[PDB]
Amino acid sequence: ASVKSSQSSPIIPGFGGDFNLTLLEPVARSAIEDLLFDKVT
Amino acid sequence: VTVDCKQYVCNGFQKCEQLLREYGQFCSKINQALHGANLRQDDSVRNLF
Amino acid sequence: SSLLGSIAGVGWTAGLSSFAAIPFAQSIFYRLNGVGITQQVLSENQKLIANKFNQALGAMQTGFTTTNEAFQKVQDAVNNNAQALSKLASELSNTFGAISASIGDIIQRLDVLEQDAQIDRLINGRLTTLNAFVAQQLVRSESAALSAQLAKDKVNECVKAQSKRSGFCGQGTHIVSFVVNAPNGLYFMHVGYYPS
Amino acid sequence: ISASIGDIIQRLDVLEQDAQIDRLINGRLTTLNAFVAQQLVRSESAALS
Amino acid sequence: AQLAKDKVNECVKAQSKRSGFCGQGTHIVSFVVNAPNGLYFMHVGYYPS
Amino acid sequence: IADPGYMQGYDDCMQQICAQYVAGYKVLPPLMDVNMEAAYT
Amino acid sequence: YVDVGPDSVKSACIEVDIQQTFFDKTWPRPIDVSKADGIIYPQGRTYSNITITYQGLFPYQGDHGDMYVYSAGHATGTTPQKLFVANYSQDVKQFANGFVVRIGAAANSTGTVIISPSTSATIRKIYPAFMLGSSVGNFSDGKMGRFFNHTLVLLPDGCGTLLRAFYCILEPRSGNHCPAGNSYTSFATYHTPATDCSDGNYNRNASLNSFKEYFNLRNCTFMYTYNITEDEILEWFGITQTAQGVHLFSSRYVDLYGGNMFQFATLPVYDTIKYYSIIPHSIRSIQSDRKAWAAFYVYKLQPLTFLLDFSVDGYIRRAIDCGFNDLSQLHCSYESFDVESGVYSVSSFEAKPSGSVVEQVECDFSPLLSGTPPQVYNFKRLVFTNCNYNLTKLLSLFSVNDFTCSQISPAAIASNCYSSLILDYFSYPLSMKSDLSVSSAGPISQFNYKQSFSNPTCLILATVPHNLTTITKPLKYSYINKCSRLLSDDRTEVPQLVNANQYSPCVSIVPSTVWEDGDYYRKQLSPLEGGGWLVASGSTVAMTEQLQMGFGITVQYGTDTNSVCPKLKIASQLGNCVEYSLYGVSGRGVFQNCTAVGVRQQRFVYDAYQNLVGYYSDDGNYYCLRACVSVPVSVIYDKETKTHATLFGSVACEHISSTMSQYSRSTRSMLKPVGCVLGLVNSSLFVEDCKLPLGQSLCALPDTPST
Amino acid sequence: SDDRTEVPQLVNANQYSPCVSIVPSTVWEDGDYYRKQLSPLEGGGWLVASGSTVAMTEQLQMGFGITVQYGTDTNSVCPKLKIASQLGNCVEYSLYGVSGRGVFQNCTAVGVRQQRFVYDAYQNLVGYYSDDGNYYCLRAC
Repeated sequence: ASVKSSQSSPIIPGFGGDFNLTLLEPVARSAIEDLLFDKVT
Repeated sequence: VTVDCKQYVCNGFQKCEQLLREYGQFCSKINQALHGANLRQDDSVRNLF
Repeated sequence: SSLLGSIAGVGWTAGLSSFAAIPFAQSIFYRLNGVGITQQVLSENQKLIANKFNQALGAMQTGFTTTNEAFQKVQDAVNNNAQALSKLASELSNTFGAISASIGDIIQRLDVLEQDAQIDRLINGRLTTLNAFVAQQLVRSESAALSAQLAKDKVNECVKAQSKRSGFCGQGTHIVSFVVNAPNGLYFMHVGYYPS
Repeated sequence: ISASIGDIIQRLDVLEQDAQIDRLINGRLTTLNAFVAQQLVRSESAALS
Repeated sequence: AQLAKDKVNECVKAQSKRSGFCGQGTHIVSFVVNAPNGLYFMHVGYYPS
Repeated sequence: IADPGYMQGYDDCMQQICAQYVAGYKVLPPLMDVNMEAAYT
Repeated sequence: YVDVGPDSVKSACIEVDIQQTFFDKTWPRPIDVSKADGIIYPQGRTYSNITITYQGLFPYQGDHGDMYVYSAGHATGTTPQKLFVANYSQDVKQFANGFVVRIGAAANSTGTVIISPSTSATIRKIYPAFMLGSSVGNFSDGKMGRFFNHTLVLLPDGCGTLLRAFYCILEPRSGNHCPAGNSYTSFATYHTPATDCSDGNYNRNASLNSFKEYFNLRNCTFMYTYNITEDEILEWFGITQTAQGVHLFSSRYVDLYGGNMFQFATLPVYDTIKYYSIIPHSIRSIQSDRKAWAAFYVYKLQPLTFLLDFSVDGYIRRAIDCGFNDLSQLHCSYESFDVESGVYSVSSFEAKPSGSVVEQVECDFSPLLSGTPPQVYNFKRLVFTNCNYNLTKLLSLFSVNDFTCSQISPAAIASNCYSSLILDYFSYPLSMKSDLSVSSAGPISQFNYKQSFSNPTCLILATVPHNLTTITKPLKYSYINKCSRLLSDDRTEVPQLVNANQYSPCVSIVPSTVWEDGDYYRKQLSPLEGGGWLVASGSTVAMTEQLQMGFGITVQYGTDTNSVCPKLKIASQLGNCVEYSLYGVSGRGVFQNCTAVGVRQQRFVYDAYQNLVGYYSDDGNYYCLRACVSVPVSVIYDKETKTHATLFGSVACEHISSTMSQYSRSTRSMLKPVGCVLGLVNSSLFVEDCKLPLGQSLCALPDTPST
Repeated sequence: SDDRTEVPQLVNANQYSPCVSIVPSTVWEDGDYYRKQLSPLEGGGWLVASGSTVAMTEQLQMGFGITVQYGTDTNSVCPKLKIASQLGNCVEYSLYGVSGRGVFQNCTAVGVRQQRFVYDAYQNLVGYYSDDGNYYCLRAC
């Protein structure tokens, strides 16, 4: 509740041109988050 | 400071060393725990400077 | 993910939070204009920076294991609470007490009179060590709430705003920072400057 | 009975000797484990500070 | 308590141009009253809506 | 401080704290020589 | 008893040539537990792919063990002659915890024929034979190696196709060259391959028959046979003993190709095995049939904690001897064939006691032997300060019926030195032993005699013989069975309990001997004494043939202390290191002529704790003591290149020696010099600046990269 | 070997006394004593013993000492009296010297297979053996 409050862009596959952001959700637990959930045992 | 258990308890006497061998798990967890404590502290020194 | 949405517009600022929708590229040219105080002629001529930013995030993709703590801190956390839970609960049961086959003299050995004596050893001991586990959960719970209030201090400073301050926002004049949920915690991908 | 070895020779028979010594090891190692918990406490607070 | 001193010197004297700590919104005023064992804050924040 | 011993204080106490005599407990050195912490600051 | 077949009908034994120098070879095959050499699988349960630290009987890493070799005998071109053996029969070993045996390791390689060193041949596996038992000595002609009473014999046979295990009395036979005959050198076993190992017709009794020529087997409780499939594969054999009996282990049946040992027999041998020898075998080949036989190796077992690595299929293919050194310790003290790369502290290295200083003549037990021992409630007290005692002397006069101590043992109470001995003696009947106890609430502890609970105590029941005549008997044994006060209200009764080191308050009214069982005594009290009455009642036990006595000893154990040691240059100055043993206290110290703080008329000086820092006693100077010397060692493991490097804590480049022999624990069995910035390290080299910096980042500032 | 020091030879569990070599199978008379000089290899000095007697009774009186080991393995040893066998594919079992409550399944394939349990680094058994002859790996309740 002290995280969100306001106001998204929203999540579109192009965030920044051209900053390749891995932090996109592919679709729900984005790709870098997938790396640090798969590699953690 | 790290304690060198299995010779803190006991003073170095063989019967008492065998009675430690019964507790050979606990001593390992002691010195394991302190060595972990020193690596966390040492990374606080290193990361600090 | 809505936090990643608010990275660009909220990282502007001009107040937290009553804003905005600005593209992420221009958010890093203003975040980069701010504290890496290179003004507009350098970011105009040139960009690519973009390929250096993406190169930075690329090595941020490849490197997790093993020599890259933070990540060993993450598995120090999962191995911490998994170790405490399962391994301390494996020390708590099987075995502790003086005669400790789960049930002393379970259904198979003597004595019915002394059975309460050895069992009461096992209950005083096993419940006492359980109470040590409860004291431990209060300790790591309170320290987890301290560190969570730190994370709220790292989201409201380093993630929304820039934050014109040193590490906390680790090692260099800070530019962007990203939040992803790690096991039990958050996880930051602070994008800092490095002069060299 | 805690003259640094519980009835090592002297002060009690060897078979019991293990009884008084095992008192001294359970106690002395348990209090050592309290020292290790204390080092974890002041180590964590030292890393906070 | 050192946090409270950090909340009095930041949020109570000055404004403090920072998020929560100075809870939930662009902070405006904050007031201090003595509670049982502690202080107590009445942070007056903005709420856009 | 009654401590420390680094190849002069062990022998110096042997000429006579007991991190090196009970053993027992034992104090490890602090990762950095004093001239070098002095170099940082 | 079991029929083991007929005695030998031979009237002589085969002559035996002992030539130890032909068997003195260096063919090292040390234990390598990395390859799981010498590993008995755990008995209690069995496991899958799991690794673990486990304490059990193991040989130690790098142990070369004892090597044994069997040889072809003397021969002409046509005729086997004298046997040819080593001196193994006279070399009796202590069994201790048992042993494991590496068998056949050199099989298939080329080696010497032993009796003809210039002749080489393909090496074939041969099986060892053992003699084990509880009692040994010499044969009639004085040679060692004779086993007495029932003896366990493990004897392979049938050209290596069976093992025989049997437990018999071994009666030495008296023909020429036999162990109770003339011209005896050594016993041995043999077989004759030309006639015993022909295809399809192996002689399954050849070795047994040869053994029966040297010994008649008598009163055999069992004779078991175990069949062995013929091959040249390396194997391991083990033997231990547990109350059930003697347990035999082999790799053959469960892990033929890998070497792990599993139990295949428990022999009903319940007399503890203390000794064993290797039975020499000689092969009665003719010259053209001579082969080389694989040496075998015996390694003693001891309780050790190993890291055990279990494969998926359950077998152990890699172990670590944790106590081998600090690196292995780290390796282990973690339950992990791999210990992450860093500094790991392993314990001392404490110095050895040398120059055991003893400080203190002859304790006077006189008045005990002369007269009539009083009754328990009038016990006489002998005090002992500053003297030497022969107590086993005193207890050799009497016949002793019971000896129990509290917070000490009877063994210990003879040995140790004490400041303040006290001997209490009195007449006391053996019939009342259950009432003379430190854990007793009978009349004796209540009203007669109570020892201190704060000092270590002993209680002795004895009987004066006849041989002792200066000790006179009284009319009967007497004791107090009631001692109470009647308050001035005439009907509150308050028992008057005896306090330690004191007499009963009723000894003023109870005669030195009670006239008749059940007599009672009374005495009105003065208003100052409290008013009311004092009341007592005496009991009697009939006098015995030989007088029976009670002895109570109390040692300090203080407090005020010193000068009372037993009796029996080096035990004085200048023992300027560990150890001392003062009459007052034990301890291990380094005395120095220090100055000048103390009391100086009683002898010690403490520093706010139990310790003594430490002068007195010498005559008269200041030998101030210190705590023990310990070298606070560590390990610099570096698992990437697997290179350990033992670091000492803070001392010394000058004081250590390589594989230091003045100190106790490496730790523990085996160890394995550059400083001096931090301390001393057993690792080259000197700086070597400057890089990078990173882990594994040792102390003050050696940053120590590898390799 | 000093002719002064007497050291009692205490019997260890599930062994005989070191004095059974010199004490007759029945003591001839109460208080008889036995001696045997020791070889320098045996330690020197002497071995010494003394026997006691109690008068025989009308009916012979005996002593029995029993010692049990819970398996673990072999050879097995239960009292006597499709059921108490497979397929009890849930709780409960009661094996040789070991109790427990488990859900057996035909699993594969890790063990010793010669002695008949398998543990996993603790007191527990995970868990096959004993059935004849298959892999009924057990689980907790």
